[PDB]
Amino acid sequence: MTEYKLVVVGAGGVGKSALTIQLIQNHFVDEYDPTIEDSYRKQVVIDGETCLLDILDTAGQEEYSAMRDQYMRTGEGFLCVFAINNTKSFEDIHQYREQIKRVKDSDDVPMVLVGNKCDLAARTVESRQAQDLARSYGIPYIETSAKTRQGVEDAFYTLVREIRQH
Amino acid sequence: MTEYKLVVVGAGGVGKSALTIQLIQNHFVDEYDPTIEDSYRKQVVIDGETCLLDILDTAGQEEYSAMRDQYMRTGEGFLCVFAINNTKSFEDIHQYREQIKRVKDSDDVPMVLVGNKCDLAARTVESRQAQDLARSYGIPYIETSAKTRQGVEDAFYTLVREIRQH
Ligand SMILES: C[C@@H](OP(=O)(O)OP(=O)(O)OP(=O)(O)OC[C@H]1O[C@@H](n2cnc3c(=O)[nH]c(N)nc32)[C@H](O)[C@@H]1O)c1ccccc1[N+](=O)[O-]
Ligand SMILES: C[C@@H](OP(=O)(O)OP(=O)(O)OP(=O)(O)OC[C@H]1O[C@@H](n2cnc3c(=O)[nH]c(N)nc32)[C@H](O)[C@@H]1O)c1ccccc1[N+](=O)[O-]
Ligand SMILES: [Mg+2]
Ligand SMILES: [Mg+2]
Repeated sequence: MTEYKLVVVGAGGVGKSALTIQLIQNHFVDEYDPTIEDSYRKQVVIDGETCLLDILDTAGQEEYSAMRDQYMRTGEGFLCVFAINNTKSFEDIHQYREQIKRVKDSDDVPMVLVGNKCDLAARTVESRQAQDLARSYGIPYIETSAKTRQGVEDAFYTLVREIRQH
Repeated sequence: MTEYKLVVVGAGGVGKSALTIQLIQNHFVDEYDPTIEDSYRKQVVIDGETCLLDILDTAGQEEYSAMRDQYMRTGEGFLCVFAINNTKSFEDIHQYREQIKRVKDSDDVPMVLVGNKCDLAARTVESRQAQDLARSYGIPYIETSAKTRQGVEDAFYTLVREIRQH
């Protein structure tokens, strides 16, 4: 079967694990997921295609020096996740994207911008802000909540279709 | 607010109305929807943007001669719908797409390919077939079911993001 190697990426705290656990095990992690080389494998059917999702749920903080380069090399598509109540994690996206571009030696890698925790009242990054960063990268922007499951399958499935047209 | 003028298009029978009724009124129409200039208007929030969906649910059969040209001129994005248990409706998609291209005077119009009725056992058009037609057009392919609500918000929201990057 077609297999898709997806890497979830973003700053410490933004909900990388909670998005993945919500997709694979169907529940919201208020606990601390393992967050090193966490790999999840799932047979799914996406638009009628039977396919294997192999996702790497990555660590945030930049002790991940060139161990990023390793897992970025192998990844076909990347979810780039920030949290809508944290502008630093948004600012940081630019850094994750360049590092990906640097390692893939390409200006266009399958990639989705995901503004997570959209269930929270107190957002510090307006959708418009992120919408027009995505526009600026030429990639979809999707808002999610791992807590309510909103946008979750959207974000993951959109990325899989991004890889399909590549 | 940002408003998005969407036109649902496809051959007689494929589920154009049932997709729209499922999005707007949240239930599956086993009855005969009105199917002429059916317009639905809904305030929705898509990825954190408050926006107005104005959808034209169109008639299938080609008594719609140049009255197509009218509503195709004004449409920003099109859902192009076939039914996965009918190869003629699939074959027909090419005709809807050219007519759109002819009227918009453009090779790329915001557009999604939707293979509807994916809840049915007896499909005559494999996903791969359609996947690689979509690839051939450079547009997303999404499988739906108006009956089970599968893929419905996916299809409609993906098209709205298609228009956003235009
Ligand atoms: C060690 C490093 O961990 P990390 O791996 O960089 O952190 P993650 O990005 O994996 O983030 P995780 O999935 O662990 O979720 C973080 C917190 O935000 C909450 N959260 C995630 N998604 C949502 C959502 O949509 N809604 C709401 N309301 N909350 C959500 C979680 O329940 C959790 O308490 C990390 C770094 C800095 C701070 C935290 C942090 N951490 O793991 O706790
Ligand atoms: C007049 C013209 O009508 P039309 O407007 O071209 O037809 P539509 O494309 O709007 O199609 P509609 O939404 O009316 O649904 C058609 C039939 O398929 C069923 N259907 C739609 N979506 C699904 C789904 O996902 N699952 C299942 N199981 N069935 C689904 C409906 O319940 C209905 O019985 C038309 C033309 C030819 C044939 C029929 C036809 N018609 O309206 O009945
Ligand atoms: Mg984690
Ligand atoms: Mg109809």
